[PDB]
Amino acid sequence: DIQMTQSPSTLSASVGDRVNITCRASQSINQWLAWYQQKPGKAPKFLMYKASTLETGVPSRFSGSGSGTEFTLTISSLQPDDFATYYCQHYFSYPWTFGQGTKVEIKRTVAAPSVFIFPPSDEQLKSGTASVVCLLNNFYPREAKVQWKVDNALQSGNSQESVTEQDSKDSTYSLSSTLTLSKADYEKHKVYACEVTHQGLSSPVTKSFNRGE
Amino acid sequence: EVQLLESGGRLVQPGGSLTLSCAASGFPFSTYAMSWLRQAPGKGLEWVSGITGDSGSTYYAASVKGRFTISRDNSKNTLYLQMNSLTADDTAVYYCAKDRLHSGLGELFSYWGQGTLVTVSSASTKGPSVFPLAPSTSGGTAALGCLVKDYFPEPVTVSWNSGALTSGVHTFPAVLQSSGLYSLSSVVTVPSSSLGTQTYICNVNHKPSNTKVDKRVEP
Amino acid sequence: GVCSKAFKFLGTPADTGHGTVVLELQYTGTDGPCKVPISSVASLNDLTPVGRLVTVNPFVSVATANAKVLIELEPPFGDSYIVVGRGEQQINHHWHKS
Repeated sequence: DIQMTQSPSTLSASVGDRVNITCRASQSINQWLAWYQQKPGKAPKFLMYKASTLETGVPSRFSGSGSGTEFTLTISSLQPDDFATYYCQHYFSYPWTFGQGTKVEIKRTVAAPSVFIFPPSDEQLKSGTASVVCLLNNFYPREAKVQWKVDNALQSGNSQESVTEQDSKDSTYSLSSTLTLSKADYEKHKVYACEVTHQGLSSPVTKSFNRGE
Repeated sequence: EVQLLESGGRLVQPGGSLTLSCAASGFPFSTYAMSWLRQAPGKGLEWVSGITGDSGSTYYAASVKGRFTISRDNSKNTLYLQMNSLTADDTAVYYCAKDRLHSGLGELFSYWGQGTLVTVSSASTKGPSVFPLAPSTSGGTAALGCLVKDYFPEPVTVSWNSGALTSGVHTFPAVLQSSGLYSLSSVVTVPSSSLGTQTYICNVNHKPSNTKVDKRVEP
Repeated sequence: GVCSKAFKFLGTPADTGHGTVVLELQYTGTDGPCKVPISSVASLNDLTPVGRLVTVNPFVSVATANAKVLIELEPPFGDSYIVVGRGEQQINHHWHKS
């Protein structure tokens, strides 16, 4: 079984840059290598075969090279239509194998998030459950830390995060963290807060609330 | 041009069975090799099986040999995938793919369908409960949303004002809670001055459970 | 089943003088006994067997690697192609008769 390995797994470039994506093989594959493109929530698109021959309709800014055990896909003028994840695939032996994928991300200026906190809805309270939501909107880059503090104490557990895809308008990210807690444990405390740390912040941003006020 | 439409993906309990179909249009289906591929949520691509078109040769990945069976009905332009002994590691989106050249071995995949979602779990189908996120915040604009919580399985589609609100709207990917139930949130930033004139409702749609809940958001 | 591994051409398709062509193929894979996918076609987009195969149903008899097999084919007069294999590694050899 040939194992395919792509490097890097993530590169951040601007519109107009020239980008290389490497894909290596464990064995020797003469030129039986293909390239695929996939945007989020969408099916893959066949881009190249033979490691250099473009599929019909693919823009000429895409090109490929490499033979034997190392291959590179090249995007000579990165367009917004090209930011996606790219997979390489071999067709040398029976078990067709894909690479890990490589996400090409839009690079932009650093932007601090806007942190919003939501107390549990009184409708959910009637179900015996209380969920606290901490929203981080339109920040760049993607790396960000959320810290739940109950009565200014480091609470850990029952907290899950979710990050949107890179926006197609302003190329930023958004984060959603939910602190799900039973109504019994929820009423046993007063202060609920999330402390947000981001690159564009010179100091942490804590959004808090008290039960009732 | 070419269209590959997959159907049959659903929720099944471990050890169960399921058959996938793929109706094809736009090319001489009889002379092109077809393939099934799968992609686990948030993971890489994986080849599953292929068939020659003449039904003279079939190929299977190592993890599915003896478990899966690929077939095709050329008179109906339909590809089939019989799946048995489904484990939890079979939970993935299964894609239908057309070979580049005719009379081939499925060596590569020149066109893909949108794929169908197959979920292998012991959990049962449950609709969600849509709880509101009241816009109390005050960063740049009014931040409000809805919380589609405790549903199973995927997927769920959320719209705002029946589609009349798309500027500055973020629907987050669902997270798998420890209880085996998914949960997501859909927020939208709107001018805080419009908190006394604009009515907001989320159009939550859970097709696996036949659910359609509209929740009014107010401060 | 059919041999799904690629073949290597040990010698160029030769002329016997009997109106037929002869080519010796080496089978790389070790997939056991399998049928040899060889056919004579008029073009590369419609694999209509316009040439009769003299060697009755060529076969890879042994289950080992690097097994050579001799195949005899009668191509039609004029332009023709000799196709060996399937998929992307399918080798097409243009032949011309009389």
